[PDB]
Formats: sequence, structure tokens, C-alpha cells
Amino acid sequence: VTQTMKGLDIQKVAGTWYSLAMAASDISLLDAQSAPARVYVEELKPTPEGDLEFLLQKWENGECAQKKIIAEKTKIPAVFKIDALNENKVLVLDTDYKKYLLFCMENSQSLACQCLVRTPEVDDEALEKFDKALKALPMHIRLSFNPTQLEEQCHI
Amino acid sequence: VTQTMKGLDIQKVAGTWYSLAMAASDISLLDAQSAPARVYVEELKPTPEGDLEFLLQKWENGECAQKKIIAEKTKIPAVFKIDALNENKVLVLDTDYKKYLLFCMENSQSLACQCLVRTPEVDDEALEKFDKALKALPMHIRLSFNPTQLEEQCHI
Ligand SMILES: CN(C)CCCN1c2ccccc2Sc2ccc(Cl)cc21
Ligand SMILES: CN(C)CCCN1c2ccccc2Sc2ccc(Cl)cc21
Repeated sequence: VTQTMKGLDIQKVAGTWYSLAMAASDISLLDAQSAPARVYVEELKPTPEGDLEFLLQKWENGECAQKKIIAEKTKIPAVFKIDALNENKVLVLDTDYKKYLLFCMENSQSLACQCLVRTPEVDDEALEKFDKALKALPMHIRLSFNPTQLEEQCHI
Repeated sequence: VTQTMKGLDIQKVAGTWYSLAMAASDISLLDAQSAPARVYVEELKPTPEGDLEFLLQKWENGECAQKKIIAEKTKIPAVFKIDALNENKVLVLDTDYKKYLLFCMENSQSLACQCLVRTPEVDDEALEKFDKALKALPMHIRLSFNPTQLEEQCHI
């Protein structure tokens, strides 16, 4: 991924978000409701020391679970790192802070991204920017959700 | 759907095709490998009387089945009709006859479409046209396949 935001004021991205759209390099990453990249954002929490913490929802066994994950900071302001079996990088491509924010999760050759929004509505404008950002990238599946699904656990 | 091809010479669309990309109004139509719209095109056969016949592949129980379906002709050259529990319309939006062909299956509020190609390669140009044609339409999932998957039963 070759697109980060400059002057990333991480403190300003805290609060409430909606995973409006999702996309992945491989069909099986967003494939079924249980698929590995199919993860729903509830909340972004930065820590005082500048780490970034996710609140998420996942369909796991027979239902919608809750989760926390903490992405530790780096030298480049917009790149974070999560400790799993892999080297998992999170990158903030772009955000205007108060409507939308775009980001990608990547490893290593797998890659997923998302268009986050503040309210339960279809920001047409946000979807463009998200589309522009991806045509640089080798994606093979995309999803987006309606306002009705946006107010449910795990998106219905 | 508000886009058909004019002067549709149905005889010229016979032979071999590859379901390069797919898209649907609802996530669950292309969702899992078993999903209702997830149907792979092997061959288009017109009949002498101008009916249009599909050869397809579907993942059904534990494997990739074969199928035939016959879409009967109408007054408008580019619209066909299949007899199921529903009124199922097929529409040919566009084809240059020798590289790509776009079409949509619709009922009634469900809708899926596809970009068909002649060989196992990514026609970048074909994907544009397909993208143009859909932004008129309320889609919420898209897929595309690589050349490797294109030579397998049911796309791997
Ligand atoms: C335990 N899980 C639910 C979380 C890892 C899922 N997840 C993910 C998915 C597909 C490919 C790469 C990644 S890294 C990542 C980075 C940030 C976030 Cl928010 C999610 C992910
Ligand atoms: C028995 N099945 C495998 C065939 C029906 C599936 N199929 C379909 C899917 C989702 C929504 C509407 C339709 S009508 C249709 C028209 C032409 C073709 Cl080629 C396929 C379909």
C-alpha cells in the first residue's frame, strides 16, 4: 500500500464509526459472514502514549462477539502494528476527521481495506475516494451496507 | 435495468465464455460459493428459432455440478425469459461479440450481472464498461477472478 495521510492527528479520529464498505485481495477474506476480514468497527480509541485501539464485532460461533485490539505506534505517524503470529500493519490512507476515514490491514500476501463513516447513511462522496484509493490495488471482492443494516449487531 | 444493446445479433454470441466478474443487489446472492447468483458460464447456445441456452456450473452439495437453462425469446431482441416460480428476465446490455458481453438476471427485487470474456485473461477494458453500466444500479457486492481460477471447475 502506497497511500498514507500526512499530518495525522490521531487524537481527532476517536469516537464512533460505521464500517460502510469493505474490500479484500482475496474473495475468502470477506467471503462468508465468518470470513477473516469481515470485522465490524464500533469505536476508535487512541491511548495517551499514541497507541490506537479498535473496538470491533465478529460473527464467530453462533453469534456476534465483541473484541478489542491494540495497534502499537511507529516512526511514521499513520502506520501501526499488531502483535499476532504475523507482522500485521494498519495504515490510515485518508480522513477528514468528521465524516469518513479510510484504512487498510495488511501482512507478510493478504490485504483488506474499509471506508468508515460517522453516521448510518450512504456518503456517496466517501465511496469515490475509497474507490480511487483501491484502483491502485489488486482487489477481488467488495461489499457495502445500507443504513438499516448499519444499526444492527454484525450488520444483520 | 435501463440498458440494452441495439441490433443484437444473437447468432454471433454463441460459443465459449468466461465469467470474469459478477455483481448483485444483495450480498447473499454472491455471498458463499453456494449462493443463488454464484453461477459460472461455460457456453452460450442460441437455437434456430432464436431462443438462448446457457451452459453453467454450480456448487450444489459437495461439488461442482453442470446445468442447462433455456431463456425463451421476446419482442425486444435483447430481453429473454426463463420459466421458474418467478418471472426471470435476462438482459444483454452490451457485447462486441468477440471479446466481452455484459448481462443481468432480474426478477419481480433481486438483480445480478456479469462481465463475460472469451479467454482466461483480465480484460481491463471490459471491466470499465461493466463498471459504467452498474453505477446506474443499486449493487452491494462485486467479485472478479484471476486467470488461474478461470481454468478450474467452479473457479477453484
Ligand atoms: C481478531 N481479529 C478479529 C482482528 C484481526 C482481523 N484483521 C485482519 C483481517 C484480515 C487481514 C488482516 C488483518 S490485520 C487487522 C488489523 C486491524 C483490524 Cl481492526 C483487523 C485486522
Ligand atoms: C438454476 N440456476 C442455477 C439458474 C438460475 C440462476 N440465475 C439467477 C440468479 C440470481 C438471480 C436471478 C437469476 S435468473 C437467471 C437467469 C439466467 C441465468 Cl444464466 C442464471 C439465473
